[PDB]
Amino acid sequence: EVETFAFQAEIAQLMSLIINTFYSNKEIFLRELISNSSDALDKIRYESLTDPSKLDSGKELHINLIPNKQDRTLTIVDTGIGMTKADLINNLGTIAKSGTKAFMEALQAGADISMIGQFGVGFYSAYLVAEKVTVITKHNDDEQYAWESSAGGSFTVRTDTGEPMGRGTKVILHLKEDQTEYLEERRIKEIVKKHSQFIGYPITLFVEK
Ligand SMILES: CNc1ncnc2[nH]cnc12
Repeated sequence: EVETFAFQAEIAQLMSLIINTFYSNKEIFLRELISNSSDALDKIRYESLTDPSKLDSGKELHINLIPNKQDRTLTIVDTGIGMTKADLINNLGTIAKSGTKAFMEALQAGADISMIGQFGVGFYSAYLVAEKVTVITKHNDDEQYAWESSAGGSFTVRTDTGEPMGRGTKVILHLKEDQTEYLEERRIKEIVKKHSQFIGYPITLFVEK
């Protein structure tokens, strides 16, 4: 069964902005999503310090980038803490209502879209380059869920029946037709080296057939 939810008004407004503002420096989406994955990895690492059984669902802590030119998707996988159903519904574990307010005021006071991550809502930068985003996640305390939104004011949550993940989060970006440069291995490596050079977890860029 699929449950459909309305976004809180502030988040709908953040998304509509991101989608409809002119802003050429779109590559920052990948920095923000890698940063989110790094934070999720830090969280499960910290919990495992006093309860090593937290890593029974997977001891490897890493980030994988998977381009797929056939489906026009870029997938970011981490083996971090994952999200419960409650986390998903509550704006993917963010304080997005208050963060959106602070971000929109910073914009009028001379901030630009690339500072989105400082306000805790960097996930939504995915919509600079994606027509739809699918999030598959598994937390130790819950089942595997799929979240999906094409913007337009709603999101869906369902129990995921695909391949089990163990623990972590898979963010699947369905790229806009004119944003396929982010499927190119050269372009991805340029962005990672420019913006994510000092992330403290291995980042593997998968190759295509
Ligand atoms: C966006 N919120 C997230 N929460 C937990 N783990 C993640 N991995 C990537 N994004 C997240």
